[PDB]
Amino acid sequence: RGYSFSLTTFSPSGKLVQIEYALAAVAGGAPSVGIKAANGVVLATEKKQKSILYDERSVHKVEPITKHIGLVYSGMGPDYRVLVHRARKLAQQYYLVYQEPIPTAQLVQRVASVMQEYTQSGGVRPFGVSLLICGWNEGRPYLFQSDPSGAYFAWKATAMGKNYVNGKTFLEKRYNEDLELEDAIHTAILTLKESFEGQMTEDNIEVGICNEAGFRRLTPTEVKDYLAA
Amino acid sequence: GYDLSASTFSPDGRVFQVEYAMKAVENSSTAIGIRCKDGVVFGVEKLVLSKLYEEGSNKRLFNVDRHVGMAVAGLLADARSLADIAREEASNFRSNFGYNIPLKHLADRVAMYVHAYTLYSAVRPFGCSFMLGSYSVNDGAQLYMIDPSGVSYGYWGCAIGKARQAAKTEIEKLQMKEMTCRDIVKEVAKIIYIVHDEVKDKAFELELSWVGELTNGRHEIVPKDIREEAEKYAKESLK
Amino acid sequence: RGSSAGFDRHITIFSPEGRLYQVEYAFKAINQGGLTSVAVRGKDCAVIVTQKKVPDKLLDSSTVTHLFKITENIGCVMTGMTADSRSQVQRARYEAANWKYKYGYEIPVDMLCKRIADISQVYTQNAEMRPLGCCMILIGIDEEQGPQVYKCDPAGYYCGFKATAAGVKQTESTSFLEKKVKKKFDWTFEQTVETAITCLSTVLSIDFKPSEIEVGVVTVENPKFRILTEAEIDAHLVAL
Amino acid sequence: GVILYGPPGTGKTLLAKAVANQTSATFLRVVGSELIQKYLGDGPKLVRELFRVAEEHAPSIVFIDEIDAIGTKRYDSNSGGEREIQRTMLELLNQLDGFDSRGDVKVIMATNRIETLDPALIRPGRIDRKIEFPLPDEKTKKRIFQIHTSRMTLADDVTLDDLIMAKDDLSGADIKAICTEAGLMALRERRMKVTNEDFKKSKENVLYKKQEGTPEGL
Amino acid sequence: YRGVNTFSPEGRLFQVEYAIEAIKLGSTAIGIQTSEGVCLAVEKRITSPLMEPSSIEKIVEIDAHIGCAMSGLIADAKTLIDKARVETQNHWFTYNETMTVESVTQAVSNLALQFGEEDADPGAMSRPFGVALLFGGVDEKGPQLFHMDPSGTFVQCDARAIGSASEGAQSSLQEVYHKSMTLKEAIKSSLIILKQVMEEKLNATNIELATVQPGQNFHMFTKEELEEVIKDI
Amino acid sequence: SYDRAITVFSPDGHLFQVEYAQEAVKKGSTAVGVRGRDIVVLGVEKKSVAKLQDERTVRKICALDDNVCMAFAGLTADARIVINRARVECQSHRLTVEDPVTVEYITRYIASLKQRYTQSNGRRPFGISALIVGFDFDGTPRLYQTDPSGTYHAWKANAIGRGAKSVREFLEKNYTDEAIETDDLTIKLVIKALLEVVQSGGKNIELAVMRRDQSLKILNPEEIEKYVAEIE
Amino acid sequence: SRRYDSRTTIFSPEGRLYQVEYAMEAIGHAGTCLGILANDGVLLAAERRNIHKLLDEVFFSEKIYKLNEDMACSVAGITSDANVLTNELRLIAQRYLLQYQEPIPCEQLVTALCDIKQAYTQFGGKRPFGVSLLYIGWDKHYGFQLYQSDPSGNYGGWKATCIGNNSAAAVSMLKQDYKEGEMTLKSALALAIKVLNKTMDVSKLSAEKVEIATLTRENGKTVIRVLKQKEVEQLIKKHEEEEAKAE
Amino acid sequence: NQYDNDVTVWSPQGRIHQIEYAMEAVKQGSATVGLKSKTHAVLVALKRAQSELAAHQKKILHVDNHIGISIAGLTADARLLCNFMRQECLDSRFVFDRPLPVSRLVSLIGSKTQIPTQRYGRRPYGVGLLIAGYDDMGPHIFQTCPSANYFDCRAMSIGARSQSARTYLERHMSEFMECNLNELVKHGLRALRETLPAEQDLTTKNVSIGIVGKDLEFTIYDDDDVSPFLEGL
Ligand SMILES: Nc1ncnc2c1ncn2[C@@H]1O[C@H](COP(=O)(O)OP(=O)(O)OP(=O)(O)O)[C@@H](O)[C@H]1O
Ligand SMILES: [Mg+2]
Repeated sequence: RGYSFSLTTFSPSGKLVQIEYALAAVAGGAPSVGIKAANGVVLATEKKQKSILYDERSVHKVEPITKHIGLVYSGMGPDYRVLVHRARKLAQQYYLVYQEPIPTAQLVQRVASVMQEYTQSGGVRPFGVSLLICGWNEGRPYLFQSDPSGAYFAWKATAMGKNYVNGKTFLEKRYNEDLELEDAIHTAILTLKESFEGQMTEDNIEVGICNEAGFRRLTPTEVKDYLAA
Repeated sequence: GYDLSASTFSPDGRVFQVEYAMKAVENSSTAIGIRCKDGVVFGVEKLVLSKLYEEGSNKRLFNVDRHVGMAVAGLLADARSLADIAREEASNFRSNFGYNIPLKHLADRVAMYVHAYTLYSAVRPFGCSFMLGSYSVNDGAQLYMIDPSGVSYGYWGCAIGKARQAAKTEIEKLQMKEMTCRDIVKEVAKIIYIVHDEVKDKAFELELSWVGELTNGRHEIVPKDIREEAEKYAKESLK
Repeated sequence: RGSSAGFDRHITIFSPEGRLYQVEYAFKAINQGGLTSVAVRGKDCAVIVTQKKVPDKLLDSSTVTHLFKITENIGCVMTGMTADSRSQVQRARYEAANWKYKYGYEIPVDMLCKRIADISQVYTQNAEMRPLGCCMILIGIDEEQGPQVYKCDPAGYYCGFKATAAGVKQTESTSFLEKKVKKKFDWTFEQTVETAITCLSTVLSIDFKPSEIEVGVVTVENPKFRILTEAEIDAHLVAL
Repeated sequence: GVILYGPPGTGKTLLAKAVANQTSATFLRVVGSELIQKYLGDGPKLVRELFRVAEEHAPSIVFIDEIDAIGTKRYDSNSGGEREIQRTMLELLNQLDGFDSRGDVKVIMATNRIETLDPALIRPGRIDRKIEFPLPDEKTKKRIFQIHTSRMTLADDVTLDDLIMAKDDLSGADIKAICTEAGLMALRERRMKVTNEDFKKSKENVLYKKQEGTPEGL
Repeated sequence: YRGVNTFSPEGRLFQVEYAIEAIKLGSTAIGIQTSEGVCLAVEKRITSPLMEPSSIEKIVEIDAHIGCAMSGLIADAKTLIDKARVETQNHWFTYNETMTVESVTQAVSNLALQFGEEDADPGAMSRPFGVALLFGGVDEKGPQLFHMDPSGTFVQCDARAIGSASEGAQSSLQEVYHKSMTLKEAIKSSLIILKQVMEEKLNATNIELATVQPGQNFHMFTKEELEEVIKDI
Repeated sequence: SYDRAITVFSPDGHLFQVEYAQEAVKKGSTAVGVRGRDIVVLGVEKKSVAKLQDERTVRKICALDDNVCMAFAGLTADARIVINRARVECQSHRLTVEDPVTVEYITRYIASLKQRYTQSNGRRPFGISALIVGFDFDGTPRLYQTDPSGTYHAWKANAIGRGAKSVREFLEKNYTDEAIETDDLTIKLVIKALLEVVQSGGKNIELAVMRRDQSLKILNPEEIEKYVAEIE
Repeated sequence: SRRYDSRTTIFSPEGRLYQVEYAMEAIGHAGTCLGILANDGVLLAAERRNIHKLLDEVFFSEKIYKLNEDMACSVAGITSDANVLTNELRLIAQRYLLQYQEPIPCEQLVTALCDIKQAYTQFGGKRPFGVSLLYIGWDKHYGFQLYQSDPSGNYGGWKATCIGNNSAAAVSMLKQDYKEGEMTLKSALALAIKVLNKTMDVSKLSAEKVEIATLTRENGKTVIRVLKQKEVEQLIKKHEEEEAKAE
Repeated sequence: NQYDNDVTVWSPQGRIHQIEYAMEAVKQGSATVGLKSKTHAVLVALKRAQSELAAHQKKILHVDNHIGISIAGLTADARLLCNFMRQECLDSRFVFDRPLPVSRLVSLIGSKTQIPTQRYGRRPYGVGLLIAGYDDMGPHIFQTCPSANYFDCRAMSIGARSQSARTYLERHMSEFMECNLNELVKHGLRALRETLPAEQDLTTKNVSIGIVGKDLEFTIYDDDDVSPFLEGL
């Protein structure tokens, strides 16, 4: 029928170890980056396949949610698909009621509530995935992060995955308030380049942007384009 | 403690609960079934645990449908439950589609029902193996076997129980692909007597059933006269 | 590295390092059957080839098969636990039929793999049931994308492919195919069958005869999924 | 034998030491944590030898302080060093009462937690007397305060009655800590005499070590 | 670990065995059946003098012709008694008759042991009832005395003792009881045994006595009647 | 729906979950109640004012109805739940029976609720004991006590909570018709009993008084101090 | 299955709810939240635990949530669990308004939420909400109010209290320097700054790690404000001067 | 010691210990015998009393006009099974206006008793049955086990010390078919006597008989009604 008891329980010192381990899985995941420029947002990730056989274009990591929201992850791929489907479902439910695209903050809150439910519900484990959500509402860019625990934060720039400590230290030194989306994209690619262990190609990374026009995943032509500089 | 539920894999990727269920099936008396050109024939080595039991008690051959037979081995209680499930599947098929269920389809449905009991800790695997046989003019003779894990295959001659290996060796010499049910019945009786161990078990009663052209496609118990002839032939063969 | 805390090794809950040991064991169970399969995508065709072991003459070889027809234009090959694979095949057939009934057109191969992957992902998150220890490979012809090959595993990973293996010798087959794929095209003709049979024959060192492998193909000219007969398989074997 | 049980800080070890110094028999003291050896069989060997050199020394008193470490409910379903601790406990049981006569040796045991001990370990024939040590109530508190402040110059404003009047479950160890800390802080301030405010602040600091949750359990 | 519906190696349910063990903690209760009627006696076992003995109700009336004596976890018996009263009134409403003692005991016993953990009910009982009941009454068959245990087993008994002193109370009942005994003799014998087993001195305030007779309904002795009987006893 | 058997029997016939619930009642603050000739008094010891807490929201004495009130000792949150269930039942009894509830009836209701939680599936026993006092329509004063086990009794005078054994011992020796002769004398008996355990006195005890016709009344700090002064 | 069940709603041998005890120990580490009740208002002061050069400023606050036109709250513990409870608080308050067409009194709102928490600790087999809350509000029954709640479902009204990190020192100071019945919103703000200054041993008040919200009644309508950077810095500077002048 | 705590847990030997323990419960029960002839099916049971003043527990129950059972094991489970059988017999008469064949009734029991032996949190029925009935196919004697298995017998005995009884039934099995009703019952009583522990004899207080025949609805003989049968043994 299904276990009705929570598998996540407080430890003697007051920590939720299962949430702690879900973050460890996220930490060991693939690096990800998100930078909020002055007139847009950019999300990037490493997509290093195991061998030449895998189809790079088969499955995407930077998946849109609406015409103005897109998100990327660092962690388990299967769990990301579940949250992407729920995120799209929630966005449409909001639109049906209010006849307006769901604001980025609202979508993050609803997605976070879904992940929180899996830390308290019965017979489930936490989503071992961290999400980065970008949006453009009311003439302003937004960048959010949502962790396994269900807590979400608003970032100007951040990174996740392996060596995210060095990734954030890197971003702090290089960040600037008045950056431009082009400079933001260039910095995002370099941030990934910090710990990549190989030659970066248009097939070995994925990028998406969001601006007044709307969120859209950059084509491999453009990704190679930016890489050249 | 990796073998206490069917919802946990062992470190090497094995469901020990399913494996133990098969082990229970391996303690029963052997039961064999041979497919031939005309039809199918079933045979079972029914041990007489006590002389106080009536002949035909705890029959291990069932008619799941008017054209489908069923032989079982292992825990009898589980076998009867599966026979009821098979009857339900056969009856539901006729009501919905309007014709006799093909044996292959019936085996698939029952196998999936069995397989559903090796995925959760809320239930346990059926500790029994059984074989389905039928004959239709359009589809011909067909014989299937299903194990606790839920795996179903077609067979030309199958064995299940204690002396599975010895029975399989005997079945290998029959050349059943070009024989009739009348001749196969005698062969089925002969094999059971050979594999049986008189030293270990006290006594047994031979149960026989068949389905084929001679029966017009309806599974039924072999007539008493034919069974008597087969038993005499098997006993005479055991010189 | 391999630290344990509680029941992480008994149910699908995170290990201290952030691992799902039960999922890993499901992968280890795929190799219990002892079989290997290979799927290769051609310029205008897709082919799947798998072993076929009949332990004795008593078995009816006709029923022993690992190739299944999900729909008219989609076929699959399964590896691992026998019972688990059949159950997943039934679900795929139901999902494909439901898609056709609801949306009015045949289900794309990628979407079918995605649906099966989502179903599997639920098993690794909920602790009531274990993950199916089997792997599926799907082949079909897309209307505007040519041949497609997809594979989904117990965890729920479902990446597409150009060449793929699954089973005991997945590693050796993957290397062999990668070398071939690197050279020119990993075959670009309907004799892509030869590449697959050679790949399987090379890793296992078998030198197959006609009654030891089964082949299923889909071509742009004839998108319907077909299982090659033992005669046709022999013709390919002699040619190579 | 005798077993001294009571909440932590009531005077079990104090009474044991007092009888040790006032008696004329070889007094031996062992803390249960010293019987948890790291090598197989050494705990049993240590208890065997401890009782071996107790008959060699005429009348003797063997005081096994903090028995709770070695003695426990003895749940069979346990793994690790629990089995070795159980074997040590069994050897101690046999020494206390077994096939052989014990000669002239007397056993004292102290345990903050007696409810978790083994009924076989504290059965009548093993330990006859069981003494309860309660927390000081109203006047024992005054007595300990006087005893611990005897060798300490005090200013003529000390309201020891005000100190003790509170029903704060105060223990004798707590009183000793209060006195020592008051003296220490007087020394820190350079004064020549301890003051009532010094005692009050020391008592507040000592009672600051309570912890736990307020609403929980009440 | 060790689910409620578990069988011991000897085939004895663990929970039922423990529930039966819980009965020995209750106060002694005695019931004697005679051709003239049935009498029930129970030790109240006052804990402290400040407690009001009138509030300890270890003998209750199911109907005008049925009385029950309880021993064990008295709080558990409340639901069993409520079921018995409801069943008795339902039977009168439907059949316009009075349920027999055996039928009332049977209905209550069926309620007992209907405990489970998985696939039972939203709030089904998780454990067996830790109470042993003595049902006394007069039916078409005359006076009837029935004993029901936590295991759901009930049986008619001429004289039965339950509680902490059941062993020894039953021994005395064996020597004294006989078929031709009158109701007065039964009450005297029950009090004599109760005084013997009870740790406290027997008086009119620390015991409860009730009787059911073919003519009169269920009757609980008042203090004046209790003082009269104990004086002779 | 979580449906595990939290409360089950154990060897020797014990309900450890009930016994643990009792040791949870014992950790709570002391509470005293005495039944007078024409008055019922409830007292309770305050662990600490803290000089910052708002005393209005920490009352351990609550009114279930106009003629019934109770004081508890145990888990505060559990008591609030039980108190609310009693309050709705009291109104429900008024609606159907068209008469005010009796102290015995509401005590029986609360006790049955507690017993049900000890035998239900997927539930924890209530960790509180309650002292229920009031006046029946006939005018007779009543005082009842309920335990987590689900048992209840009628008491001339009883105490629950921490150090209840000593207070009960003091009450047993000091309870007599003379002591409860007058309403003021009855109040002093409760205060003296509480002073047996609590240290400060006056500033560390809360008192509630219920008379025949008058509703529940909480003695002011000035009144409590005056009674304490008269006691000494 | 019995084997894997954690038994999160049972009693310990000494009659203790371990899961509730652990949850309270979890709140003991979260950011410090402070509440002071004055004669003409209430205030909440919270340690803004998150501090990073890259975090953006969104919403009107990070830990102070508005529940009604005349109520607000702060949280300390699991942030995700707090979001669940804050949403429930908003629903409860609006349901009361729908039923009675009058704003919910503050005490009733706290009780309704604490009832939800108590249920989690009694039945269900789930882990309790590891969150403790402080509420401030005004109503026609008792005017300005300040309440606190714990994971156990227990609550109480306070004139000034703290929960979170270094709560013991914070309450010890508040107890000493709180003038009951004679505190204005301005002395209350100054007291909050002094308490926060010592409680946060790490560094000093930078006007960026502190969020302060005040509740007052103006022209018959409740006003909830979050103090801006300029005024928070001004308060800190005044506190620095007074501390200097004392020495 | 970890494979004998649940009914959904197989052991390494392919055995379910929980089912084995349930089979061990019926062994602790009291003895009972059942045999058949060409015309009649007979049940004889040995009742035992907990105390000398307690009535002997009943062992033979009615199910329908042509079916009866003898129980050995947990009585509460016996009543649950007996209630199920009565409802099944009633439903057949209501729907088909025809007695339910004995074999079909037994098959229903096996199906019902099998379900608990395969689900988590459930337990086997701790009771064995000896079903005696008469249908269009003649007299029937069946045996049921806590494991959901049943056997069509010609003479069977279950309960404590029942192997001595089974030894007698096998020795004289050849005579049951052609004996009269009086002779058949005496055969059942003689077997039960063998089970008895030496210094003890069959008595009207501890022997109960159940008979069903071609023109004889199921009847139960107890107390003095058993004297005619005992006279002669
Ligand atoms: N009644 C007392 N009179 C004098 N000193 C006392 C008294 N009670 C405790 N103490 C002080 O307590 C200090 C702690 O040692 P003590 O012997 O009292 O501990 P204990 O009761 O054995 O404690 P534990 O159970 O932790 O071993 C002793 O140094 C002694 O000074
Ligand atoms: Mg010591």
